[PDB]
Amino acid sequence: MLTEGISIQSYDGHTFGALVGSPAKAPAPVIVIAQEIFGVNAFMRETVSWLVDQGYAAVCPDLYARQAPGTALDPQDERQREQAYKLWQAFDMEAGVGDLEAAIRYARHQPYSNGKVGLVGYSLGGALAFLVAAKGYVDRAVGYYGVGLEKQLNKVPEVKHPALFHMGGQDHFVPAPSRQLITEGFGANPLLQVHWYEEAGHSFARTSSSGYVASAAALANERTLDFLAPLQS
Repeated sequence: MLTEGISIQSYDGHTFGALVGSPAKAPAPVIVIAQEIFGVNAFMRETVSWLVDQGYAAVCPDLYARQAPGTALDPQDERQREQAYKLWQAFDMEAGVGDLEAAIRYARHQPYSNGKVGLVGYSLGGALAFLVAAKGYVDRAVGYYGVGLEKQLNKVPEVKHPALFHMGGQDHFVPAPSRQLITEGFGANPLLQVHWYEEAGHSFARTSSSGYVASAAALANERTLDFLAPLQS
């Protein structure tokens, strides 16, 4: 689902939609939410709702719009999961970061904005949150279980604003040696935080996942909220 009429123009002229939630009371900081591999779907709407309840506005851009506008896949449906994986494999990460940059600029100057912008991303969006943190586009970035973070550690010294990452200890994407590389690499830059949740794997913060873990979700989420709170007026 997207908010009808919302259109955001990217660097290269590509335009895309977004799901927007205006804040309960304005002005407010705006959080750009970077999707999982399933487009802008129920978990994205739930996350917009949550952040609005917590005193934010939120913008969730349609990052698959370069491939197919309006993708919103049910992660419990096998055939739709297959299409999600195909879209993820074809996904242009750099163009993703560019679209997020354009969403962040949009978020800065909406009527309801206090001018501060955060980013929270999950899975694919967690990977994108690290790349965005290296570019420095946002005031604060948060990633949940990005894939391949161990391959991006050359970017650690580029990070100039705070970023927070929540990783599942049982995430099959992240074997022990990768966790060690990430831990050591991140430790070099105190603007980065990474927490490991020993009893949780991928997708642990999404209730509809077979990998949902309520205790890990709740602790990660309260950490995210405490980390974003300084953006609030």
